[PDB]
Amino acid sequence: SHTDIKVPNFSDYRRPPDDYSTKSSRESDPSRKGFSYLVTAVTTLGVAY
Amino acid sequence: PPHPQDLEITKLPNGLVIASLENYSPGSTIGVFIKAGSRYENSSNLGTSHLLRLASSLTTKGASSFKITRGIEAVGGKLSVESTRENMAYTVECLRDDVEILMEFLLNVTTAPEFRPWEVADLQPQLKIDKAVAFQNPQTHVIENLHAAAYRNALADSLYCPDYRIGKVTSVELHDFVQNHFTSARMALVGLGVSHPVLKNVAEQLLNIRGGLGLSGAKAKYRGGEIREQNGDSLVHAAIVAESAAIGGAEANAFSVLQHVLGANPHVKRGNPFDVSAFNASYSDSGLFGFYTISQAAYAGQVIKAAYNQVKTIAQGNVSNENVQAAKNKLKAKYLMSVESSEGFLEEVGSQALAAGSYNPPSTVLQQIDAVADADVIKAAKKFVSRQKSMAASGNLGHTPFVDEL
Amino acid sequence: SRWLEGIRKWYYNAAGFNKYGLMRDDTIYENDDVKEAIRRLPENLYDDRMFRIKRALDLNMRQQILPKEQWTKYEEDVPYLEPYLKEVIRERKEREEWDK
Amino acid sequence: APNIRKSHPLLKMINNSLIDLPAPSNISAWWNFGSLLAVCLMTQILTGLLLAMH
Amino acid sequence: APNIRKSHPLLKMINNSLIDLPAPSNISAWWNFGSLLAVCLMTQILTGLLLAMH
Amino acid sequence: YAQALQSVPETQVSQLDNGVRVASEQSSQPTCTVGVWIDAGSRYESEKNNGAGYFLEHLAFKGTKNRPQNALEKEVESMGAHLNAYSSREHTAYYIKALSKDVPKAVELLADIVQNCSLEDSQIEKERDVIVRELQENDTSMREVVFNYLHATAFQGTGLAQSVEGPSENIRKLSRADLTEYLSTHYTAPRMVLAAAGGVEHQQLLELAQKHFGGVPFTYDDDAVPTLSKCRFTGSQIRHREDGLPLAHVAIAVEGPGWAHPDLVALQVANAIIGHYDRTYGGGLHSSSPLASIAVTNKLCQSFQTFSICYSETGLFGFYFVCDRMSIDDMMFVLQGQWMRLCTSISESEVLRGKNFLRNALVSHLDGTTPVCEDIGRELLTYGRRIPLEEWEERLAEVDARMVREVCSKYIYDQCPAVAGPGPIEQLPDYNRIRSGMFWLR
Amino acid sequence: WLLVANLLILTWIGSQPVEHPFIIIGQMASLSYFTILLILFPTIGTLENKMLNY
Amino acid sequence: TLTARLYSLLFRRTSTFALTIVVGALLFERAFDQGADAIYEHINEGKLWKHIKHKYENK
Ligand code: HEM
Ligand code: HEM
Ligand SMILES: CCCCC[C@H]1C(=O)O[C@@H](C)[C@H](NC(=O)c2cccc(NC=O)c2O)C(=O)O[C@H](C)[C@@H]1OC(=O)CC(C)C
Ligand SMILES: CCCCC[C@H]1C(=O)O[C@@H](C)[C@H](NC(=O)c2cccc(NC=O)c2O)C(=O)O[C@H](C)[C@@H]1OC(=O)CC(C)C
Repeated sequence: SHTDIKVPNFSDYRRPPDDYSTKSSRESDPSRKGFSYLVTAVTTLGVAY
Repeated sequence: PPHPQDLEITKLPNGLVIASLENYSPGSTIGVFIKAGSRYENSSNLGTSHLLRLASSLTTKGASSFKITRGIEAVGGKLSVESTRENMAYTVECLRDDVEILMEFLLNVTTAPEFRPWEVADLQPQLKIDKAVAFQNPQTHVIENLHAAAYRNALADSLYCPDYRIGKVTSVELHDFVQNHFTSARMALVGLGVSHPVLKNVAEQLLNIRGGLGLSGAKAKYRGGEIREQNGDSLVHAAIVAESAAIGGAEANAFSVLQHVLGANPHVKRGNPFDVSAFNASYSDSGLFGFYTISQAAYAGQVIKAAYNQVKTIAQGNVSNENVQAAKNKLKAKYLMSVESSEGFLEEVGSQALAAGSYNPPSTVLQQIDAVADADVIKAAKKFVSRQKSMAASGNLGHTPFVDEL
Repeated sequence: SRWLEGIRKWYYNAAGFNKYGLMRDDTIYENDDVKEAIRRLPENLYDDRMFRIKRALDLNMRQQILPKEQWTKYEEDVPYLEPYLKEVIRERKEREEWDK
Repeated sequence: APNIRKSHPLLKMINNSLIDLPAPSNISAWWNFGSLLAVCLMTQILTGLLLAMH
Repeated sequence: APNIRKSHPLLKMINNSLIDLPAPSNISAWWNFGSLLAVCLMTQILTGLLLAMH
Repeated sequence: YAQALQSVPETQVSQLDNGVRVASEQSSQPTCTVGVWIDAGSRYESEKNNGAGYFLEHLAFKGTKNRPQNALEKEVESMGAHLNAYSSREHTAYYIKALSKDVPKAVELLADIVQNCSLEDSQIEKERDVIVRELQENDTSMREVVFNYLHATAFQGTGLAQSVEGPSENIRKLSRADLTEYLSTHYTAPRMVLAAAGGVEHQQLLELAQKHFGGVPFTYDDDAVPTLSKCRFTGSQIRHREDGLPLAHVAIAVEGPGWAHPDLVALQVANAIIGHYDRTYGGGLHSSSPLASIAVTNKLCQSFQTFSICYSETGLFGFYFVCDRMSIDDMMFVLQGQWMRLCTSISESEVLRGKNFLRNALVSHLDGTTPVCEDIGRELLTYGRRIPLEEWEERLAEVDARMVREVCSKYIYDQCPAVAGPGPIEQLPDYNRIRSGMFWLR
Repeated sequence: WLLVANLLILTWIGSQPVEHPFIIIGQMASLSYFTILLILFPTIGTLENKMLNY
Repeated sequence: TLTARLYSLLFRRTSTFALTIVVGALLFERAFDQGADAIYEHINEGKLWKHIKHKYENK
């Protein structure tokens, strides 16, 4: 049917060790984005130069 | 101080019944009921009701289609229009002081509709869908046809503009249909959460038409019609009826209790995967009574048959004076219950403030239903089995029988 | 001293758009308002206007005009669209004001 | 499309800017100016390209 | 169109060749060659145009 | 008006030495409705325990041991009361509606279900195949499957992600036992609420409950209500394509705060501003709700609705729309864009209406008896007590533009949303795209 | 045409050395130019509309 | 906590972000150069004119 459907396990498979249930994904990633962004922020920077 | 303030009714010099009832709710709702509907259409102008029912939001003389919609919304308003073959109710709802403002638009929507030839000529293509959605419900389909097969002339006219006329209704047929039915005598400025002195001081502006009964819908001749719609939906919908009962007609309440006296019987009388119920519609100068039976294809024959035998053997003495006590009570319930919701309620202080001009208290409305029982019912059923029957049907049907096969 | 009436008459024949045989309104550039205006036009007047324009074009495209007879006379010029157009505008100005 | 004059990515452009392009019936010479302007752009680019050869 | 990225004659082209362009998911580097070829065309035209300045 | 609110009868509440909390509201009304609202749900189910709460709801009526089937119904029918109910993810209830002249009779009935259900092993093996069919029906209601799938991916891995209905394999194998294992485990007074509204006199209620709910808590456990395992929100997507369908559905959302949170107000006001559309309406002229307007002008969607479905400690603030295979994109774009606008440059004149619009649903949320009980039933259970319309009033009668901005942005700006979409969605762009649709190129 | 000529003028006045006979003529036309555009036109513009009740 | 402090304050508002790219670039420049220049020169002690400029300016 459709109830029989699940989002498979992406845990270790991918997922940063700040994401493995039992605790808000929020508060956590609103830190992670900084990083991935940090890079970009930098690349942009490096590029400017 | 207890929240009781007797619902005052004051029939204006026109015929415009003004019913209020300050119940102290934060959100009050005003409503203009009318004796209009799709019963007053001729072979032509058909569906002009329906369309009209939609032209609700079309520019008036006191406020533009724009102003009106954003006007009502800038208050957390809600304008909508519920209609039936023989009556259109224009409600509106809000709260506090905003009731006053919410009015300007309801006033204009019902009396100063200047249905502009473009707006409508640009609104008509809505019928195609408004109807298309409603028709996803097989039930509405069978019924539309039932009334067709139950009558012949006014009333038997469809509730949802027929296809062929989707874009032929004229901006005129709209005024003409209003000028003839939206007249003081056949209107009612009902309302809740309001002081009556205020709800009255509004009927003063609402005084813009008099013509008692402008076009009066022809009496409804009965017919033993039968119209099947082969469409294979894996499950058949069927309805059968025998003209009868009219609103105000003392012979009414009887079926109601027979409506309940019936049900546990027809259902518990037909084993397997299905559904079946007692059908009852009370119209101004007529009504209907029967039973619709949503049932699987091949098991459609059996289902209706058994459902019928039951309405049959119900007339031939299979009704304990107990069945009546129980059923007599359920109505007491369904009545009272479906009055909790100020909209299903404002629907009651209205219907009456329109057809009569009175207000039967919950006390006597009971004393009247309480009033009859054993005395009728068994007999109300009999009326069904004898008179002429008109069936309606949608579904594979290949296994469903015809009235000539009882 | 000098009638605006007397004047308009001037300009009208001066503009000479009636030499092509089309009403004033048949000329107003077609902006958002006018379009909506014209889109509100009764089908009668629409087809009328159309032809008048196509005729106008056809003339213009031939460099030749309409016989002195067929020119339309100032007093007989039919402001067939001004009325719709106006509602439009105010309809808008009403909306534009409300959105503030 | 059996057309081709419309079924070819390039070829369409042409049969869409030189053929089949809807243009007003009534148009004075003052409308040629532009097609001319082109011919100049050309005559200029052609001649000058050639003059740059020396 | 509220889009704009699609309602503008010029602007569409871009949001139709750099954004919104459907490209196969699976594509190796061997597919960059071309976008690079461009950058060359540029680097060449830019530098050379500039070298022709002298 | 404000006086109308104030003159609104306070709601009475008092718990038992048992645990149940008994509350309700009184009016003149002959009729009424009453019910027990359990803090039970699917969320409280396991990998092999999933379904029960439902399979249960489905036998919660077919009788008790005191009075088997034919009789309960016959006793219910016969008195003209309507016993209906549901079971969500963190909320289950069972309410009846009689003439108030039955408080003590309805109440008993209630108790006799939440405590003693026949669970006739022969009744079960039928309701088993009934659900398995009834489930196969829930299925083509794309209007729903699209939400479960939303949950499914939005809260992937945790308890919420499991659909209230439960997998076919469980419903195909739940044991006479497991059901009871569910009942006896969650159906307890401390987590159950007896609420009602109509013409009832609290005390009479109390005593009847206090009378038919003769529960007795020994241990400290029995008197304690377990707090649930936190569910990890997981910005992601789940696509169940099928161009074979009339149209596609799309539902995207950000994590919700949880009932408790005071912001759910301002937030609620948010959703008021973009609201919902649905082709039957009558408004290409609609109120600010551009999503609505624009939805009309450019014929964007068949229907769209904004929702802040929240729970105990988490939530799902998003929007859901239905649209032709073809206009899916433009819609998202325009829609998702609104969120931005909403929390980047929203105006007072806007919030003004929003509020009143909420204050209208705020009121009409409580329209009748059944509904009122709902809130009471709910209020207590999730909030702790009852929130008076006089309160909600202030709560949201004090939300300014700058407050909405500050809020929505706080839960929408640059957040990783969860999207769900069944149907011909070939047109819906990948994630990154609908993701970078979260930040406005300010 | 007052403009088109006002242009053909500026031109002559351009192919002409700077002395009183000119110069002034110059800055003059070189004034009508602007005005005719910035001001005259739009004025004669609305004006003509009113000579039509617009 | 740097990264978090950063995001919220610097990378969140597309308005801000950019602003730090700029002020950042200015810093990266100034620093990258001095660093580079040094790395370079040092890898060539006594070979650069800056380094012999002195036998007509001492060292
Ligand atoms: C856009 C159209 C062009 C304009 C407006 C234009 C105009 C001129 C003008 C007025 C001169 C001076 C001619 C003279 O001494 O009287 C000139 C010279 C020249 N142009 Fe162009 N030119 C154009 C395009 C080209 C092109 C496309 C090339 C080649 C890329 C080109 C190459 C030259 C050369 C070789 C000269 C030098 C010899 C000469 O003075 O006649 N021109 N061009
Ligand atoms: C399509 C890409 C181009 C190719 C394939 C290309 C290639 C070359 C090559 C290989 C040379 C000889 C360089 C050498 O001595 O090693 C050259 C020279 C030159 N190119 Fe290009 N060129 C290109 C485009 C341009 C452009 C667009 C211009 C300007 C219109 C340009 C202007 C020159 C100049 C100034 C020279 C002479 C100075 C030199 O030899 O380096 N080149 N180009
Ligand atoms: C491979 C060849 C492709 C054809 C390209 C060529 C194409 O647009 O050819 C015509 C339509 C274009 N003018 C017109 O269409 C046109 C339009 C309205 C009226 C008239 N006539 C007046 O009575 C026209 O003539 C004219 O102005 O040339 C342009 C501009 C272009 O060519 C230019 O880029 C060339 C430059 C870039 C070198
Ligand atoms: C105003 C700017 C408009 C943009 C123009 C620019 C535009 O086509 O940009 C891309 C799409 C083009 N390559 C691709 O689309 C592309 C396609 C499939 C895969 C990949 N990647 C591999 O993994 C690609 O990269 C790339 O090859 O440049 C061309 C060719 C063009 O530009 C050239 O005319 C410039 C020359 C004429 C100077």
